[PDB]
Amino acid sequence: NDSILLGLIGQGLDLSRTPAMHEAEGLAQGRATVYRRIDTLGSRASGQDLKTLLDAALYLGFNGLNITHPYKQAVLPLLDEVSEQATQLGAVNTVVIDATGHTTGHNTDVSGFGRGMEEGLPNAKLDSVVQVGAGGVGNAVAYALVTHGVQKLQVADLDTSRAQALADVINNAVGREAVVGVDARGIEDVIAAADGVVNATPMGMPAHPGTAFDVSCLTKDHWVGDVVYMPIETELLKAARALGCETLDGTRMAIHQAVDAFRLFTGLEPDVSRMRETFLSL
Amino acid sequence: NDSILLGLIGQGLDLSRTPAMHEAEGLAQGRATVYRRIDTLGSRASGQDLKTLLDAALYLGFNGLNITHPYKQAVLPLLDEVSEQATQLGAVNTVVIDATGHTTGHNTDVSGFGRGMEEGLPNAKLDSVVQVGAGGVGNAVAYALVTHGVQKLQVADLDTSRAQALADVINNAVGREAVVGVDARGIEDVIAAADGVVNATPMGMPAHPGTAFDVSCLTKDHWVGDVVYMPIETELLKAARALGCETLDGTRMAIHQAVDAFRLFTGLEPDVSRMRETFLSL
Ligand SMILES: NC(=O)c1ccc[n+]([C@@H]2O[C@H](COP(=O)([O-])OP(=O)(O)OC[C@H]3O[C@@H](n4cnc5c(N)ncnc54)[C@H](O)[C@@H]3O)[C@@H](O)[C@H]2O)c1
Ligand SMILES: NC(=O)c1ccc[n+]([C@@H]2O[C@H](COP(=O)([O-])OP(=O)(O)OC[C@H]3O[C@@H](n4cnc5c(N)ncnc54)[C@H](O)[C@@H]3O)[C@@H](O)[C@H]2O)c1
Ligand SMILES: O=C(O)[C@]1(O)C[C@@H](O)[C@@H](O)[C@H](O)C1
Ligand SMILES: O=C(O)[C@]1(O)C[C@@H](O)[C@@H](O)[C@H](O)C1
Repeated sequence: NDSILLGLIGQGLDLSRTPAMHEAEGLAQGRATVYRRIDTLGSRASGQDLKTLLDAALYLGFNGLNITHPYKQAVLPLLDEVSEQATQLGAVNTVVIDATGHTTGHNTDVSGFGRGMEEGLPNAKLDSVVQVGAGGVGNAVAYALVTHGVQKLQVADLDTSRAQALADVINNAVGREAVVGVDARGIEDVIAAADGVVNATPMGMPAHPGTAFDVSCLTKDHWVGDVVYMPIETELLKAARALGCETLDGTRMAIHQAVDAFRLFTGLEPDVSRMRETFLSL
Repeated sequence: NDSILLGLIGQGLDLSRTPAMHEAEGLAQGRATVYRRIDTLGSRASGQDLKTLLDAALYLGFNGLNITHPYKQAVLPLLDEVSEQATQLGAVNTVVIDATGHTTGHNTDVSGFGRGMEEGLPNAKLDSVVQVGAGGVGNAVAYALVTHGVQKLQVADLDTSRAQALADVINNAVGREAVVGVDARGIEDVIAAADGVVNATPMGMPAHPGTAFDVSCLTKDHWVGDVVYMPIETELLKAARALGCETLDGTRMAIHQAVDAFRLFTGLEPDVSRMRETFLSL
């Protein structure tokens, strides 16, 4: 029943649901678990370099870390080993620390989004998909999409260069032209012709109300996904559901990234329903 | 029910019972608790400076640390505040870390030994006591003795200068000549005339079998204490008990230092019997 020590290195972490998910699941499996925010905007860790914080976790007996913005790319060269997916994406969100201090990076944003597709869109047609948004989250989402059956992914971002950089990284990772950058302007016509669309922008959040594109381009035959998890039913997903579309809400990725990280950190098989219930309770 | 994160910085920590005591008591009070060894002889922390390790604990959300050999003196100048007792002794074994990272040093070896006297020797005559051993543990024990009613303490060590240094520190701390260094050679005659004697040497441990002085100097009217806690009944305490002496075993200090540290770390009132039972179970 050895206790488990985890943390999350990033900025602006107060509202994260990840600590609670891991603390509750460890306890449910008979292992007292501490999961600390390590917030470089906060009083404890501000001003410290990522390496200092990583090294600190090694010295003081952490079993694992998650890594979030702005450190998911910066962390790679600091680690002893990086999984093939995280290496090719160039982004790590999960660091397993061995008993004796060795670090291995993984990306459970990718695996978590993919699991969400399996769990919540098992029958979705995947030939042609549009993703709007090529930021940090979007990079993992795109990789997940094209490794879980999407034949052609068109990625749009207001910053065309972000979309093109994403496409290059993912296509190299998978070894085919799976992703094409397309203009954000006129994206509705591209979506109208596709099988599905995923929002990977902040649109739909309380501080970013609305949608990333005009929802009148949707049809009843589309499926629609959203990375936003608060609210769970974004304006986009409401519009999709009104037409009878299958929808994939952002909680699936948010929960499954933690399920998969917990498994990697501990070697235990997480109970998905318990972790989901923790997430929804917050 | 916020989780609690603690650790112990020192060398050669595998057999410490302190982590288990704190982990169990936190859990018993409804707070998942991790207490990590931070062992500078081990794979995680070896080669690191004390300041690096202290700073690490601040950054990564520790609520407290214990400090053991060889760092109890070295830690003082690294802390924001130090209690008056720990300051005057020049040794800290407990560091409370505030929510926002401020450190306060305390010495619960002193308070713990004193509590052990109250708990286990409530009726002991304290006019004249001999202590054999003026190492690290001995410094706290001597301070506890003379602040919990001992009028004259004679301290002997094979290294006379250690005993004399101890006497100077304690006498300055209390503001009277409470302690006198005396020769180890011939200590039996000094003990014979005293009310009680405390072993603060390694003698009695499995790897240091025997006693620090010839037990034929004891009488039925003496009380006898020992800092050794494994075995609980040292050869010294066996000899004392055979005469009908009251005895103070080393587990009292070992438990109470943790009781008092837990209170300081958490603001919760520890259950002494639960912590004692954890200690004895290991
Ligand atoms: N479900 C989860 O597990 C999870 C985890 C973290 C974040 N998120 C969500 O993901 C969202 C995106 O996070 P991020 O870190 O990638 O943000 P980001 O700001 O780094 O990237 C968002 C991208 O969207 C683009 N964009 C904004 N409006 C657009 C529009 N109308 N058309 C095309 N592109 C547009 C921006 O140019 C930017 O590159 C967050 O706001 C958050 O709501 C979800
Ligand atoms: N009960 C507790 O909470 C607790 C905690 C830690 C250690 N301990 C015990 O305390 C013991 C002492 O620890 P320490 O760190 O002070 O050790 P230390 O080696 O630093 O000090 C022991 C001192 O005893 C002296 N000594 C040895 N034999 C002697 C003798 N025959 N006569 C006079 N002096 C003699 C040595 O010269 C030395 O200065 C440990 O061996 C351990 O068993 C108890
Ligand atoms: O829940 C969060 O705050 C996270 O930062 C979200 C996402 O970035 C994950 O990859 C991290 O493991 C946890
Ligand atoms: O139990 C231990 O290992 C300790 O190191 C014993 C003693 O040195 C105490 O002061 C520490 O708090 C804990």
